[PDB]
Amino acid sequence: LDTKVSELSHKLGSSEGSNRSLEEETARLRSLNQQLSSSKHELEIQLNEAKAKVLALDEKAQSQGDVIEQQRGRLRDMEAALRQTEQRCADLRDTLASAEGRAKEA
Amino acid sequence: YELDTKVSELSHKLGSSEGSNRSLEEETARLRSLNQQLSSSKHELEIQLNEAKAKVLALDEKAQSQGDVIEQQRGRLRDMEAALRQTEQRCADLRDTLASAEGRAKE
Amino acid sequence: ELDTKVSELSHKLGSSEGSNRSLEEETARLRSLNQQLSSSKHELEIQLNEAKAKVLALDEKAQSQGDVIEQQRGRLRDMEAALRQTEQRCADLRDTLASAEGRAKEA
Amino acid sequence: REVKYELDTKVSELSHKLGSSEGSNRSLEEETARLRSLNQQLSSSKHELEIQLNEAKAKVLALDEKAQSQGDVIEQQRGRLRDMEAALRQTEQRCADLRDTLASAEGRAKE
Repeated sequence: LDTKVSELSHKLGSSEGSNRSLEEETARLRSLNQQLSSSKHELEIQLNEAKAKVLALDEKAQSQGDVIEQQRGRLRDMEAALRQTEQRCADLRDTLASAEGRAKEA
Repeated sequence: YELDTKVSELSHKLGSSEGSNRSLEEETARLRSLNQQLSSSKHELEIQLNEAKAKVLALDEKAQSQGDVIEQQRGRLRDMEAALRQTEQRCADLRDTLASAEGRAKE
Repeated sequence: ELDTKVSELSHKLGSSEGSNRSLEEETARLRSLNQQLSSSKHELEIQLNEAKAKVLALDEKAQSQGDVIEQQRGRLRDMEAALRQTEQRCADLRDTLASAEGRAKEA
Repeated sequence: REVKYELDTKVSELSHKLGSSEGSNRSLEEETARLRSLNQQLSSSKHELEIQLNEAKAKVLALDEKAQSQGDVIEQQRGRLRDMEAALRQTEQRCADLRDTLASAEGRAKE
């Protein structure tokens, strides 16, 4: 019975020593988990803000691109209208000079 | 009898200690697993944030350049509207002089 | 013999008890996690319903705005046309007037 | 055999205490497994709602952004329509004035 008491005390000591270490580790892990869970929540807030800014910038860039192309088209049409109006001027000048020449003959 | 009660007391206390150990080992494994899942979500969100922040800078840069083009086209459009208004006015004056000479030639 | 059975039972009892306290410990944390998850779920449900509602209202507004834009574009082209034609009538009256002025001058 | 009765009672007492403990353990394991299941279901719903919410929130921002840009176009077009109405009103008025001046010149030329 004396040998049994010794064997059990011995097994209990080993088990309890292991237990105190495991209780420390559970406490350590619960703490790290709380910290990671907080960082995760924080990164989610920051990501949502950054993703929001991307969408706003995407819409601005797409709208700006449309404006540029609309203005490009309008500039082309204006260049054409100006070239044609100046050409009508030049033609009127020549027709006037020709009518003056016709009239001179008398 | 007093020695028999000690063995029974130690056996019971050993069983309780072992049961606590079996449980603590399971909980440590449960917590370690959760920790690497949380650690992975954190690392993932960091990658995604860095990419989103990068995309914002690229879009800010593009939006600023596009904004410059828009205003330099607006300025050019204004100058073209002006040139056209003035040229059309010179045309209209030439048309009046030509129409007048046509009328004089007719009579 | 019977004393070894007593030792065997006491050890098994302690282990069973220890396991039981571990489950009591577990149930409690599970009840807590459940309450937290249930609350996040309720919150997300509210937010989703609101966001889905806002999507419908924005889709409706975007579609109506698109109609206006196209109606205005159609009206702009009809006004451009009317202006082009009216200016052409002007130019023709301006030529007729300049012609009459020239005819009067020679007489 | 008086000691055997005292030892026999212990075995009996401990056996019944073990069975009862073993039984309580099976009930507690059912509650842990009932709660673990509900937790998994709730955790899954949460993850699902987060995906859906992120998508819906994204769509809201894109639509808000589009509606603001469309509103700018509408107002730019309204301004341009007003300027065109004015140009047209003025051109038609110049026409009417040229018609009157022409009719006058025709009348003077006749006399």
